[PDB]
Amino acid sequence: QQMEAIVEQESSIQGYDMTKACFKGDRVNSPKTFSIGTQEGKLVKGSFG
Amino acid sequence: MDTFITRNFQTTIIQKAKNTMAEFSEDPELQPAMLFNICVHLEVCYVIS
Amino acid sequence: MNINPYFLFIDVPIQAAISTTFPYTGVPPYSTGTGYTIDTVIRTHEYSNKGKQYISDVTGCTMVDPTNGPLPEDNEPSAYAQLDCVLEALDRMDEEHPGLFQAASQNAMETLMVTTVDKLTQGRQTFDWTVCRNQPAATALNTTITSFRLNDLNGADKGGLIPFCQDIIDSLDRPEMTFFSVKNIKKIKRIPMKVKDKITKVEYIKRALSLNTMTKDAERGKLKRRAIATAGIQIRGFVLVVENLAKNICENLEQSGLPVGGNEKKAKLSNAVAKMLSNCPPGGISMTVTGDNTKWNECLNPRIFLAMTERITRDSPIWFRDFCSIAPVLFSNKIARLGKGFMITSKTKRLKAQIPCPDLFSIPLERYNEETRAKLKKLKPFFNEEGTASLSPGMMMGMFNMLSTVLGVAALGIKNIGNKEYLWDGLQSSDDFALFVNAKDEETCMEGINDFYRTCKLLGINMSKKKSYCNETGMFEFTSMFYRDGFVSNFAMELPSFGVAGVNESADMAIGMTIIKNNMINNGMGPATAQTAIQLFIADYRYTYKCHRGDSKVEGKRMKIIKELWENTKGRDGLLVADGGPNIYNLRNLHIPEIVLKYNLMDPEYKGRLLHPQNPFVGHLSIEGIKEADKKMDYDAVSGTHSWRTKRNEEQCYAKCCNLFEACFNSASYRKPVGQHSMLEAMAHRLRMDARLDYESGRMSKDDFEKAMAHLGEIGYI
Amino acid sequence: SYRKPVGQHSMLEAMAHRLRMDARLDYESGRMSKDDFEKAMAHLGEIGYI
Amino acid sequence: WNTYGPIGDTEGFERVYESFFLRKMRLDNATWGRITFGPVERVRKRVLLNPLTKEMPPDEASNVIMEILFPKEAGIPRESTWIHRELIKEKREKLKGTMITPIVLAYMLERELVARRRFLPVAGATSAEFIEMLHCLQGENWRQIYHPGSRSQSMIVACRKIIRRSIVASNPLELAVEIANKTVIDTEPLKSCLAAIDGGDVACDIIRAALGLKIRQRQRFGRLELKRISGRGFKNDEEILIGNGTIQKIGIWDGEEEFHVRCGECRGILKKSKMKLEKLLINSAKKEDMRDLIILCMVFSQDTRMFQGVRGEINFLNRAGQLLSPMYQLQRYFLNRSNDLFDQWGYEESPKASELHGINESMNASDYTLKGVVVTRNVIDDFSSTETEKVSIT
Amino acid sequence: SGKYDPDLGDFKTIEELEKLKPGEKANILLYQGKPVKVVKRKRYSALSNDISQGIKRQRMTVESMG
Amino acid sequence: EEPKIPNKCRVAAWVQTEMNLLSTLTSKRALDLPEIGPDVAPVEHVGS
Amino acid sequence: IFSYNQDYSLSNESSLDEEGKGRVLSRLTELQAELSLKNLWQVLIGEE
Amino acid sequence: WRDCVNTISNEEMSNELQKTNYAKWATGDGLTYQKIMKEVAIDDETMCQ
Repeated sequence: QQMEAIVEQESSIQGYDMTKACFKGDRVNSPKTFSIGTQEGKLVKGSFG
Repeated sequence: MDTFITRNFQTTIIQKAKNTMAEFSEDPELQPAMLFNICVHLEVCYVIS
Repeated sequence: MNINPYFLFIDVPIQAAISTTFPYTGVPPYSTGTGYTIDTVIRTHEYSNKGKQYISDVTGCTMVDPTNGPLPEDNEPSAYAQLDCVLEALDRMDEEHPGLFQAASQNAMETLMVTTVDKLTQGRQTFDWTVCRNQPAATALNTTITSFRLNDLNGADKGGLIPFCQDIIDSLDRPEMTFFSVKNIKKIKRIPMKVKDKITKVEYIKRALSLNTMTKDAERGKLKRRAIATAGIQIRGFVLVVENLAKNICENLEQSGLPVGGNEKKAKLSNAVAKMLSNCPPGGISMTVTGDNTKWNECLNPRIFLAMTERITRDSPIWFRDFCSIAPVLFSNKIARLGKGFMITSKTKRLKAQIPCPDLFSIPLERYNEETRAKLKKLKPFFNEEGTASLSPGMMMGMFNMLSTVLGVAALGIKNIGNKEYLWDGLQSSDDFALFVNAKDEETCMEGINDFYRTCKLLGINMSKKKSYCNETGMFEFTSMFYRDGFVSNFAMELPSFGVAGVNESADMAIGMTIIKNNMINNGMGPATAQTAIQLFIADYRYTYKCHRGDSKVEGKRMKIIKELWENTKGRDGLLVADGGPNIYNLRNLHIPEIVLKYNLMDPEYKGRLLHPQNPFVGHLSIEGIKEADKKMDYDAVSGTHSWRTKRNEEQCYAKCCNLFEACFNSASYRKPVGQHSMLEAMAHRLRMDARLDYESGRMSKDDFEKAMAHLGEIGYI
Repeated sequence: SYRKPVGQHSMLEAMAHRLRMDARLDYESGRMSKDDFEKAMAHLGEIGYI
Repeated sequence: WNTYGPIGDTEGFERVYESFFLRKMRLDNATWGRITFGPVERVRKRVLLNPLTKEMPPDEASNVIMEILFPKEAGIPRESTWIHRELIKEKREKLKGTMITPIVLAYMLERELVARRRFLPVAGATSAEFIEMLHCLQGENWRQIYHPGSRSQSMIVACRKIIRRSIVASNPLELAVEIANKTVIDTEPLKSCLAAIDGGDVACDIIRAALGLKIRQRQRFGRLELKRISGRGFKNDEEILIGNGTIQKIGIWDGEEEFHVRCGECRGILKKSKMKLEKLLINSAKKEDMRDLIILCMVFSQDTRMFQGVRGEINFLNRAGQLLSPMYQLQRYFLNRSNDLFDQWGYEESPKASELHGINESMNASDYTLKGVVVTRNVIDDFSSTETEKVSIT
Repeated sequence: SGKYDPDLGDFKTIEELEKLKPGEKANILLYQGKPVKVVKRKRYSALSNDISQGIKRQRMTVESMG
Repeated sequence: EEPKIPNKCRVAAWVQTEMNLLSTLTSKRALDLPEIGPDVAPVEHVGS
Repeated sequence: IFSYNQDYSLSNESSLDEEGKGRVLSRLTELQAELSLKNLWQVLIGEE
Repeated sequence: WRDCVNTISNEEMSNELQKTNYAKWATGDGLTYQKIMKEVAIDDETMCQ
């Protein structure tokens, strides 16, 4: 559900469907990355999956 | 009761009954059974005539 | 690297990912309730201990009256409601609306004169005094009707609720009270029989006023347990009438969140916030108070509700005014039953024993735990000898939801105090209120908030300063629905609804798919989520009924027969998921029952067998639930072999009389019959006509006719 | 539909003339009192085309 | 049994479950289109979840069901079987030759006749055919194109004609009801589609009031549907000079008030004080509807500016040739000449904010809006508690 | 019209009811039982028409007297 | 019997390691779901 | 005089034909049945 | 066709349809494919000539 909402929000921005873009990315949009963890006080990103 | 009177009786008969009640200073709302009786009386009279 | 789920909120707003915060997937908390009930009584009396303490001379139980009591001098909860202020709020509401009170009272009276006694059979479990337990509403009403017949009480046979309430009020005066009680006689076996028991007037009054208690275990999002109270049948009629009146009044009030439910409530919420945003002055601030009231029923005196009922019916017949004022009177003198009692054990002897409540004080208090020691030392003054607590002040949760909401809306609608440069308005619904205060700056906004808090404290309402907060308009929460910048996320809490409905195969499937489609419509469940929900539901549905795909190598009793059917029939796309058929449901066709969906794909033999006009698995008496799935949810199914029913887990008198009447007049099962004559004569006439028609058609033999007519004459109808 | 003194007239000049005529008509028909009339001419005087 | 055993009759399902197979037919022959992933504006509306063969009130539905599938126990047919005689005979013939338990057929007929309505968020079409598939068509941030596999205009015209015929005479109510219950649309009196739809045009509401039916209690002023929110307005007579120079004695509402206002596809909130409009919030729906809403709310508010904006004359009548009250005369004058009070109303700076944006006199989404008017880029949902309160008919 | 009136003996079905010529008397059961006596109709009725004509006559009388 | 209150403990270390380990890909897959009907509308194609 | 139980008293039996009495009685019986279905029959109280 | 005849039989000088609903939905004017950026098509595998 939540991830669906996330993807839908992205789709609201630009018209086409991004489920391939958020997961793996495409030639026009970089893969979507969240903030997932940390190490030595340095937060680390993480893929959509 | 007034809902039944509205459903089962025409607006004309209801108006005649209300006028008759007003002539007698009797409130139709406070005596819905009497209003129904007067409406039935008018309806049966019209049906006879 | 150390993972951290909370970091998701760094890249996402909390409201967007609010669904993940709630742990609505684990085991909900579940439970003796006597401790909680005693604590609730203790708190209820503590909040109003400064009131006027007297002794009821009708029942002998201590009573505490907080109304018109000392004005609180501390933030602690206060039940000291001033009657004049309540009447002022009611008068302001009346002025702000065109004769709303009169219209609501008249409509309540009209629908009351049309209501039947059997409406009391609805609802939940109810306290039964003939056994002093909790029994289903229907059984409790039937037992009280039966008992009343012995003491020269009638009106239930007279139909309408007016005679039933009249003879209920009469029953409180009979010098005795006879009824039937269950006697578990030893014979070793314990056989239950009916024993004609009698009780005095005081005992009957106490029984009628007693409120049974139970633990609210089903709660999901609260660590500490609350006790829910069930009332007797002698209060159900009056409470129902007052609740209907309050619903009529509050429905028009735009400030009331009840009784509208679903997208209507979201519409009201968004409309209200938009209205307040529009009404703001230039450069002023409209602050929203997210409020979550606590002790919402331990501070509301039933006397205030009596005053509200009298003021609401200012212009109405005296008889109706007296009738609708009985419920506040019964609640103002209520008594609370006390669970099943504490349990004392010795570990040096491996011994344990539960102590019934009547014996609470038969033991030296030095043996209970210190906490229960203090609880009993504080409960002693109000403890009845029979084992009940005298609980006059306050209310138990769930009784006057509509009336309490109306009082809250009355508090909201004052809209000003002292002509100060601000205004306020909001939404209130049964212990959850969201307020909006418009002013020219934050300081005046909180001046208004404080004024509203003080005004609430003048009616027994005490907003929780710990569970509430304030912010700028455009971001708040109401009844677990979150609003932020126009986005109202329906907090995804309908997840625990994808299990099989447990009524039968076809009906369970229809209910599940309709639930999925309704969730898609309402909660914004995405298409991928709906497809995965279909997948999971089909998995659970196949597992629960032991019917997987016929091709699959799973073993089972019915699975062997499903395998047989898989190749015994050519058309393999028409079988049902209950017959190991392939799933066909998708988003586009969740609104179509599958039987009609697969009708083309079936085989003539298969559809003939499954859709037989007569099925031993389908019975007429099983049709009761074909309309509404127990909330009454409408579902669409199809008659077939999979429309069966599960085995079961003056009773026989009424049951078989009704069953026989239905079997005679098949139209009765659908619409209410009409007639001013005894059931026996109607059945006799119908059966005589049916016998004559059966013979004339050759369906009955002559000896059969003569036997039937002899029986009918013996009945005394020929 | 067409009340524009077109022909290279500066749009500000055309607006000034249009508002002057509108105020005149409003006062003549009575839509505005003498106070509003004088206030409008004051502002129109401040414009530069009056 | 599903594998072997007795083989039944397949005929009954062709017609008995007609509604379900019609649903399947509408799904199968439907044509799909593109998907628009952009945000979708949705309004909460009272919509009929499923199409109905012939919408009727619950009591008439039950009586019809009994008259269909319960030949016995049919004492004294009421004034409802003659209206639905065609439905009675059609369903009777269709269901004859079956062996299903009668209760199943009764419940299915109840579904097929009794209406089911709910509040739903909708955007676009609203017929039950589209509502059936609303779960797929709509979407918070996605929309799909769908085309599923009349009497209304006729009833509007008939009700208007009846109103015009009856008004000109004395005692209009009796004549109007006589014509209404003596009228017919190709198979049935007018109490077959009036009783079907909820509310409708003002003429239909007036006729329903003259007949026996329930009408939504929204206040109709011209085209505006008004729902009071708060405040009480004291209607007191007052002598006011009109912009034309004439002086009229009419009723004015002392005190502050607020109303939810609807007109066609335009919704809004209006807050007005005596002799002045204070605030108006609207959503962008349609230029024609927005202009109608603005002008009608202007006339209703009885703002002194509206009176001072009159320039022509007020002596109009109706098709029946009657002189109306000055309020409706002003309504007609302003609607005929929309650019009369708009020019002299006065302008107000644009609603500087995240979403609140203005609208000019030409109805274009242009800044420098009208004094008071505001257009919010949000959804205004109004008209709750449709109590259908008791209403009398003069 | 009338009550049970057992002179006809037992009740008769709709199919046997149709056999009776217009103006006859028959013994039937109304709703769930309720024996009654009925008379076959010789016409088709319209209560609305009757009420409307009665109102028309009433107002004609009122106007004529006025 | 006196009520038995839960112990007041401290932050462990196994919870974090399990949180990390259960959230990593493995060559082994167990979660399987039943099939659904063919998807003919574009919306259900996107959903698939 | 007509009653709700399908009986009547007429000063003259020729004043009304069979159809008129039958129709009035049918209307009265329908009213009675509808009232009973709405439970207004018992609540209803006559002209005395 | 009904809309066309209604427009023809009206009084306004213009010959413009006002009930665009059936006109739009009848000629398949809403079923046209939506053009997307070439990059997505290159990335996408289901887009074939």
